[PDB]
Amino acid sequence: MKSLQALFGGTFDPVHYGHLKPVETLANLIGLTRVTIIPNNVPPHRPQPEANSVQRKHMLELAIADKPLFTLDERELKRNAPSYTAQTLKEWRQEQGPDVPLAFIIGQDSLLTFPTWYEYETILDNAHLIVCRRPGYPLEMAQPQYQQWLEDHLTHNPEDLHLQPAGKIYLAETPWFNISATIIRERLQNGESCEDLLPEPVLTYINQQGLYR
Amino acid sequence: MKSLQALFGGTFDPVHYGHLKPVETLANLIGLTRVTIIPNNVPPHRPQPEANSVQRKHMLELAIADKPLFTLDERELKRNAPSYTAQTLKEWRQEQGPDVPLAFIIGQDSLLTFPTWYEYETILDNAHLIVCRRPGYPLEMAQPQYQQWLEDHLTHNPEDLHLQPAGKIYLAETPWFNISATIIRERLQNGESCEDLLPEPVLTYINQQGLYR
Amino acid sequence: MKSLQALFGGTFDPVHYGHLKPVETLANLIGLTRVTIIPNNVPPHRPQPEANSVQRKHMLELAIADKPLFTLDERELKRNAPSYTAQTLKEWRQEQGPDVPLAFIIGQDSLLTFPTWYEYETILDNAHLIVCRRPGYPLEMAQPQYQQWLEDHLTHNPEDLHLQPAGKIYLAETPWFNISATIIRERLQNGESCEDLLPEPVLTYINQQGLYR
Ligand SMILES: NC(=O)c1ccc[n+]([C@@H]2O[C@H](COP(=O)([O-])OP(=O)(O)OC[C@H]3O[C@@H](n4cnc5c(N)ncnc54)[C@H](O)[C@@H]3O)[C@@H](O)[C@H]2O)c1
Ligand SMILES: NC(=O)c1ccc[n+]([C@@H]2O[C@H](COP(=O)([O-])OP(=O)(O)OC[C@H]3O[C@@H](n4cnc5c(N)ncnc54)[C@H](O)[C@@H]3O)[C@@H](O)[C@H]2O)c1
Ligand SMILES: NC(=O)c1ccc[n+]([C@@H]2O[C@H](COP(=O)([O-])OP(=O)(O)OC[C@H]3O[C@@H](n4cnc5c(N)ncnc54)[C@H](O)[C@@H]3O)[C@@H](O)[C@H]2O)c1
Repeated sequence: MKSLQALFGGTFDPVHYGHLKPVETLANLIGLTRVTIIPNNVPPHRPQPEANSVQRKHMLELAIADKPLFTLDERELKRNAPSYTAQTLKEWRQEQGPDVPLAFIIGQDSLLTFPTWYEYETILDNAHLIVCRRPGYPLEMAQPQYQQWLEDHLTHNPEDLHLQPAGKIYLAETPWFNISATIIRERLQNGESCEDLLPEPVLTYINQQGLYR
Repeated sequence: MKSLQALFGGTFDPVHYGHLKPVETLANLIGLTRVTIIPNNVPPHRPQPEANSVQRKHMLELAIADKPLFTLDERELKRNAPSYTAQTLKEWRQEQGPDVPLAFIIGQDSLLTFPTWYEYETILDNAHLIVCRRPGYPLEMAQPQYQQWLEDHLTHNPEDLHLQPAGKIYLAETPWFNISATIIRERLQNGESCEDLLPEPVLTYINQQGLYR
Repeated sequence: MKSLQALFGGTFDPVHYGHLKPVETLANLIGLTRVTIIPNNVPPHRPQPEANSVQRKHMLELAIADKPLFTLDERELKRNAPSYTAQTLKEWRQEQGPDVPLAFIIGQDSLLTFPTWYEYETILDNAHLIVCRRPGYPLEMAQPQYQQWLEDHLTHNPEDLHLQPAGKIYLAETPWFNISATIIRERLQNGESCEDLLPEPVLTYINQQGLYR
């Protein structure tokens, strides 16, 4: 078993503390020396992002400039066809080999929607799922069958993440943040301060570019 | 519910690691993007501080120059008259509004003396109380009537701090530090090293100013 | 009880993230303002290091240059006679006084071998033992008698480390890392990347010196 690697996907419109901080602590809780962020272009499961692809990428770079834990993989931004996490993870698995523990990080709100993802069942064959807590979201799946799926792959010992290359779901004890890209976009539109919600470099870039206005 | 905001009050004569480190970790444990420190100007529950308001402010700015989590609120500092936490928190609630979760952070030794504070019962109407562990101090209130008050407001699920505006007392699992401003002043008096107890820039300022000797 | 101090010993051939990250997080979990790394030369319990004394020391200074938590103690590299942790801790105890809690940090793999150390029984008379988790290792001593010794000194309350000068063994809940110096040396020799396994500065020095590869 090689060193546990982690990937974190998202649209990040814009990237903010609710995306970053839970993950940074995750690295100290379970042991990650590197987290690859995988931004996407126009995900099917959601409306068009306000900031375009180039701007969202730049904001991510600005945000991790002084945080070596993070790096970017632009495969989904450059992909000509739409991307699917099941596909990106299949690829990562082939590239890294069968002995590299691999984990895909999501927030509690995305775990609730996981069973609706493209070929979701294949994801656990290629990687682990590490879920970060989000305040106020239900902890159990909406439907009984998907709750069973969850319990079927659930582990309470994060050590398991380092001992197998994939297959486990772990609900990490990460910090809570009542922060969303939506609230930030609206605060900016309303002329309310976002100073304590996302990196200064990102905020500054947002204002320089006139984004979300 | 907006983002949980935290306040950290004290005299800081001088600010040292026992003040800062528990709060820095607290931010990563429960989710704080900003902690506003509120230094007072000669409080009623203790004698005059040796360093004056200008010096303690300076030492705090030196201690947090590198720590973006922190910012200062000099409302009690620049005020010559006596200040009371209950009044400060009442003002904070009025200013921030009813939907902002607000927490006032204190150490275990301060929790034990909490029932003697000016109109202490109004504090939980305006904010939550986050208590940082301190080695050696009792965990239970001296008098049963106050242990009951503690028990009636306690929560073991820090997520509560993010879902209600105020009212809970949470005993956080923060790092322990056998450090106090008194030990620091006394060691300086005996010409014993205080390296490892507070920031070097703070110690430098102290010697430059001739403070505590 | 004065402030709890910690010592971290090892060969570090080379120092990597598996050595540092568990310890850095340890400082935030239990409360440590400083950890003194004690590198050794050619200890008898293991073969001769590939990298030499000055090289391993230089790699340590490079790795901690920007991590103020750490400092180096060169006594075991400068000592003429062979070094023994029991002796180094006896000296520390003598130098620090009887009221400083002292802790020596090791990984689970070393704890398993602890009963074979030179005068191992005297170590707990002089300091506490703090153990960092390591994935895949047995949690219990191989022989019942040493497991007895383990259980007899074991505490599940880390506050104990700050209230007594020595005597307890605490198994800290630190991050896991599938990293070893042996795998690094192999990889470098086979020309494979070691980018996410140890500090960039240390990798650079390794290349400059022609080490391992
Ligand atoms: N292949 C598919 O069918 C499919 C369907 C849906 C989503 N996805 C993937 O899931 C990933 C996340 O998509 P998204 O739309 O949620 O991205 P997003 O940009 O909204 O959020 C990024 C991540 O941060 C988490 N997060 C956001 N705010 C948080 C907060 N305040 N606290 C804690 N965590 C928080 C989200 O749950 C998500 O995992 C992407 O990689 C996306 O491609 C794939
Ligand atoms: N309004 C009132 O009647 C009243 C009465 C007492 C205190 N207070 C307020 O309570 C706050 C704390 O005052 P103080 O005199 O104790 O301030 P202080 O400067 O001594 O300490 C600041 C904070 O650090 C905590 N702390 C100190 N050393 C610590 C350590 N080693 N580990 C963990 N925590 C540690 C203290 O308990 C306190 O909450 C101030 O805002 C003060 O005004 C108000
Ligand atoms: N005095 C004696 O008789 C005696 C006998 C054996 C060892 N020792 C001492 O024990 C200390 C450790 O020696 P070593 O040979 O194991 O040093 P090392 O350089 O191999 O490792 C340094 C420390 O890091 C820990 N570690 C390494 N990889 C880790 C990982 N991936 N995750 C978590 N922890 C990890 C090790 O267990 C050890 O405590 C040294 O101070 C050595 O002198 C003393």
